[PDB]
Amino acid sequence: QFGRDIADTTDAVRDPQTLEILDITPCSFGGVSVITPGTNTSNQVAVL
Amino acid sequence: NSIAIPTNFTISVTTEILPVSMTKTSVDCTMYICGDSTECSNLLLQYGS
Amino acid sequence: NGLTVLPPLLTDEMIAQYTSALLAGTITSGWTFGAGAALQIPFAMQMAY
Ligand SMILES: *[C@@H]1O[C@H](CO)[C@@H](O)[C@H](O)[C@H]1NC(C)=O
Ligand SMILES: *[C@@H]1O[C@H](CO)[C@@H](O)[C@H](O)[C@H]1NC(C)=O
Repeated sequence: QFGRDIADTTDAVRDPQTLEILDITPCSFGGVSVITPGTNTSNQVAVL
Repeated sequence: NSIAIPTNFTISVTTEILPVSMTKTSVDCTMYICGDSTECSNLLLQYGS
Repeated sequence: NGLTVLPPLLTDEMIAQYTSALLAGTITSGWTFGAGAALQIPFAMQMAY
């Protein structure tokens, strides 16, 4: 029925009605950064 | 009164390996401690910096 | 799980452009390229120095 991952967090499930299999992909997608000259020097900034 | 003088040489190449750096890691504390759970983010917020 | 590995500032193709400029100065200049303007000198005539 249930697929648990290496960290013992569920990721693949069996539908309780269609008896099919679904895969779960958590989505937060992190890692932003703010390239900036000195705020004194200017305001223009670039995201990464 | 007895000395020993070399008469023929030998040029040898050695090797030496030195670490210089290591992989630059970075962990997202909130995303790891309790990720994708807004019901835990508030609880962790008060836990300190 | 938020565990990221960033890439180094110096790529593995820029390192090879230093350690091939640290190796064409020793061959053709000797101990001088690291102490001012590099001065050429025949290779044999530097091994003898
Ligand atoms: C469960 O019920 C739904 C709606 O009645 C139906 O479409 C589905 O085929 C049913 N599944 C099973 C395994 O009975
Ligand atoms: C701030 O910027 C102004 C003009 O850009 C400059 O005259 C001043 O020295 C700067 N001061 C600091 C602390 O960066």
